[PDB]
Amino acid sequence: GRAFGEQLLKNPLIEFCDSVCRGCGQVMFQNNTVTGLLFFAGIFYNSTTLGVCAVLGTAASTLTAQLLGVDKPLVRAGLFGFNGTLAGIALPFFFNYEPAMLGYVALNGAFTTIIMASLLNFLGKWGVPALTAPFVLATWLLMFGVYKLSLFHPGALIAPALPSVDMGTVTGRTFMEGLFKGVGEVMFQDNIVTGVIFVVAILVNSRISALFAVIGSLVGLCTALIMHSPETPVRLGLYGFNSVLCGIAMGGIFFYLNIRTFLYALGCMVLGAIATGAFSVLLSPIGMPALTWPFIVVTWLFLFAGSMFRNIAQVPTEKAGTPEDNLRSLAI
Amino acid sequence: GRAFGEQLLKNPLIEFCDSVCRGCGQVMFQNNTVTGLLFFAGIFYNSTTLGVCAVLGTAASTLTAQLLGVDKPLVRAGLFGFNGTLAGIALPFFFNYEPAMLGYVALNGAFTTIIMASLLNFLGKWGVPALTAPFVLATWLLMFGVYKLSLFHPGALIAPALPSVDMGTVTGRTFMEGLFKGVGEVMFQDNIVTGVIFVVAILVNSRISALFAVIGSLVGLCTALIMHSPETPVRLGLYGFNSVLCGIAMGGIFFYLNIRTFLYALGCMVLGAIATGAFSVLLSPIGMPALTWPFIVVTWLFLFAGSMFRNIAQVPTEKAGTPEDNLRSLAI
Amino acid sequence: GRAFGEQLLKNPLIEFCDSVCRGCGQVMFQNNTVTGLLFFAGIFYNSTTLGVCAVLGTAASTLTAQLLGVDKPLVRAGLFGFNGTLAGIALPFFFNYEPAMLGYVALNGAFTTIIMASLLNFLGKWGVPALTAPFVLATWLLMFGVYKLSLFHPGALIAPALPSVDMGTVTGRTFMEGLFKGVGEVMFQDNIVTGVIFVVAILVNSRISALFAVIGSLVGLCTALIMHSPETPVRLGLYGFNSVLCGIAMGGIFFYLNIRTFLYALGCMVLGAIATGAFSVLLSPIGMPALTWPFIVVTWLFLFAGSMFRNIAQVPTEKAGTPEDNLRSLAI
Ligand SMILES: [Au+]
Ligand SMILES: [Au+]
Ligand SMILES: [Au+]
Ligand SMILES: [Au+]
Ligand SMILES: [Au+]
Ligand SMILES: [Au+]
Ligand SMILES: [Au+]
Ligand SMILES: [Au+]
Ligand SMILES: [Au+]
Ligand SMILES: [Au+]
Ligand SMILES: [Au+]
Ligand SMILES: [Au+]
Ligand SMILES: [Au+]
Ligand SMILES: [Au+]
Ligand SMILES: [Au+]
Ligand SMILES: [Au+]
Ligand SMILES: [Au+]
Ligand SMILES: [Au+]
Ligand SMILES: [Au+]
Ligand SMILES: [Au+]
Ligand SMILES: [Au+]
Ligand SMILES: [Au+]
Ligand SMILES: [Au+]
Ligand SMILES: [Au+]
Ligand SMILES: [Au+]
Ligand SMILES: [Au+]
Ligand SMILES: [Au+]
Repeated sequence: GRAFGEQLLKNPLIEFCDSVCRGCGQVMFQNNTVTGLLFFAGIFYNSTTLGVCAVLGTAASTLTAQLLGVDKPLVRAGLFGFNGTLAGIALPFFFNYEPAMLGYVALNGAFTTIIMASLLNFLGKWGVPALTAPFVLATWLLMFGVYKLSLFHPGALIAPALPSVDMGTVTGRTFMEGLFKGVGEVMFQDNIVTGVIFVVAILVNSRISALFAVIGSLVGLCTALIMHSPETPVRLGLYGFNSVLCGIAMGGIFFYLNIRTFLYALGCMVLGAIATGAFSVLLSPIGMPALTWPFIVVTWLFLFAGSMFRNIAQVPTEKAGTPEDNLRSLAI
Repeated sequence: GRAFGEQLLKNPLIEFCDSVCRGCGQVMFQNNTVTGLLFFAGIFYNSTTLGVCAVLGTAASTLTAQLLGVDKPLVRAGLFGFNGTLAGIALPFFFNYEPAMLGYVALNGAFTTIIMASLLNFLGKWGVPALTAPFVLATWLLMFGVYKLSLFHPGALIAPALPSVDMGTVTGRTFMEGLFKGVGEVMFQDNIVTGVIFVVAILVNSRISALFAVIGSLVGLCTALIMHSPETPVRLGLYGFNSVLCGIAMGGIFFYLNIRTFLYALGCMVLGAIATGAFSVLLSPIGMPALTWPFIVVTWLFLFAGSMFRNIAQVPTEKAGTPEDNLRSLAI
Repeated sequence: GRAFGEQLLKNPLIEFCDSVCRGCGQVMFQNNTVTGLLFFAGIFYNSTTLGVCAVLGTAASTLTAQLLGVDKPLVRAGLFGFNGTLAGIALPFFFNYEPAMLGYVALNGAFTTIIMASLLNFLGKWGVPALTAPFVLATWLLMFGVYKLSLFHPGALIAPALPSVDMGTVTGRTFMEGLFKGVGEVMFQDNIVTGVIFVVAILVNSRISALFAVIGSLVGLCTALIMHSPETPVRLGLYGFNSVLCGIAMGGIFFYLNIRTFLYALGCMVLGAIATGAFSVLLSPIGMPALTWPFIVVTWLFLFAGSMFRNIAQVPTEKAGTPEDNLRSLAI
């Protein structure tokens, strides 16, 4: 809603950085520069090394899109940044440092941009978004081969084992830590304050999305408890973060918020937590993380199914903004 | 072909139950109330607990479709029941009882309805049916995570191991038991009589489909023997049931029955048995069943390939009825 | 460019054999009879048994296409041969001999033709080629089940293990052997001379494709070295062969060759080598080879992404010939 003359003040660098910050915001579907800026602040609050590498990943993917000539509106909306943000954080989260790390992060970010284009072309025929599939698929391709290609060394989170069947103790701590690390863990941030920062950041762009961030973390948490997860992963928000994404996407962004789409959102948040155990098990023989594949698979299923259900009012993806903006234009 | 005035006697409950029974019939592509009714009778004959849970699964998926507002013809044809029937049986077949079982069955049935809608939207662009993919994908998502989410405990069929290379003895028993449990095992019914009941049930709607049920079970059985499976899985019909589905689908339902489409059907039944060993191995490191993924993958490949082969006359999916009805309308 | 009267000399057998040889040529995207003939000569040079089985596989897939009535131009272009060529070689490469081998090769070749049709129907909606996906998917389905179906016995290359983290010594030999076996290994030919023969064969149809065959082998090799692969797989060309295919496909066939599409090709060749470690690890718990899945997945991603990138000029697939013919018709 800004004065059109402000366009005279633009230059490639500042346009690039605005694209980078919107890119970061889009990790949680928030097309907002200030939201991306506060996401970065939250990460930097936890780890300077992770923040630099988030920025580098978002920059590499955004630049690659511009180099290949993606349509300017797609780039300006940060749709070619968010997968690069995650691609940048995931690598130093899971693998030990080597000098090559920064080069591999740039590569991983560049690759997300290819796959983002692939999936917009593939999925666009049904009006379905790519979500974080570009980040997951690129990262898996760059991570899985580490046992055969030793440049990097995996961290202690990466331990191949056949799955098998202690339980810990649920406390108030499980809930307060689970809630906010569930949000933080969307960006691999094992930090309660970063998690609060993340909610505040979404709140700047959209209050409804901030609430669904909170709801999803909670529904993921207690679904995992009802399903008898040990407490440790729950407290750590490992069953919240896919459900956070599920909540934000289904909660008024890709569907017009009402009672019915709310209940539909809830089914998707519950199944996202259950799919988290499923995919963790699937990849355990090779020791690899499922990342946000749970959110992606379950949310894709609910998105594809939308147009078949008369009682569930989808938002056309090309139009889809904040939940509030969505309801404002429906009522016009 | 019923008197149009019979519509005055309808009420939501009886329409629902007719949808449930057609739903059960569609497990084997039979849109017939009496066929579904006799499928239920066959299951109840084997296990009252499995029959109640088949009914509950079909009911949960059907109701969920109606709640979300699926187009009435899709629901009335039982297309939103059959995956719910399987989702209901599979869970108590593979996992030990807990009070939560019935809730998890309802959830699994509700989820099949989402995925059914997803796949009708996705695959419909090529006129290709969803088959039992909704049941397999939902069930895998609810089953795989059991090692991490302990509410349920897996039965002794579920045992993670890396695959490796005794053989038993083929007898007349291998054949008579293999044949009818091959049919029974389409619905997880380790019972010869249930298997005979199932054939009779299909016979009510379509004789050609009843024959292809029998052929597929046999082709799966002897393919497995030619390929040197140990006898035990063969006798148990574990190499028949994907081939039963392959036979029924390819045998005059999705292709007009003639000599060429017959031979095409046979190739699909053989490869369905071979794909059964393939997918059993693929999932063995996590101890999980492939269910009807073998049938689904191989039958999808033959369905997608149909429109490229001039010598193989596909039935448009929107039209596709019994093999007999298919040939009757081709000749008009 | 041949005299139209030469058509009077045609008969089904000679048309079939021309289709078989073009089929073999298409293993490396070369629609050329002489190229296929010299590919066969290269294989026969290494192993008579592998050459007969390449021929039998190409013949089985081609005949099956003709039996099912594939559009004559598709068959005449060898598009229904190349996956059959690979399907024929892969089985005796990985599994020990049994009398049944030839029957299983014919079956595997017939199956590639189904999947080729499937994928032309599926992918054709985006103008994207099937590549060697028919060969990989058919072969996996026929190979994975070997632990459960003992007709064949796997060779010592097939050894299920959970992955885990010696290095050898890089020499001039690593490079000269790596380069040419990288080309040879596109067809499972552990032979330096066969590899040289293969380059010469491509050179007959297209010099640019021959260069990209060489470049891809090299980029795969040194990517693997930069990524700290042990030397043994590198010397053996196991990190070249997916990158060879990547290079040939991206190097002027599916994209008009220029500086930008060259750099795009390079990104695809690098990621093909990295995806080779990834997929080798993914299948290691079941002991199975990834074959050309690395090339297929990475090249599909770059192909699908092409139409989104204004700076990257795709060749419409229906038109796509040699790099030289591609530039000749662009300039008209
Ligand atoms: Au910025
Ligand atoms: Au800035
Ligand atoms: Au900025
Ligand atoms: Au900013
Ligand atoms: Au958005
Ligand atoms: Au960094
Ligand atoms: Au870093
Ligand atoms: Au709870
Ligand atoms: Au709760
Ligand atoms: Au009923
Ligand atoms: Au009833
Ligand atoms: Au009824
Ligand atoms: Au009934
Ligand atoms: Au039907
Ligand atoms: Au029950
Ligand atoms: Au039950
Ligand atoms: Au037999
Ligand atoms: Au037989
Ligand atoms: Au020939
Ligand atoms: Au010839
Ligand atoms: Au010839
Ligand atoms: Au020839
Ligand atoms: Au071609
Ligand atoms: Au041979
Ligand atoms: Au052979
Ligand atoms: Au190098
Ligand atoms: Au190099």
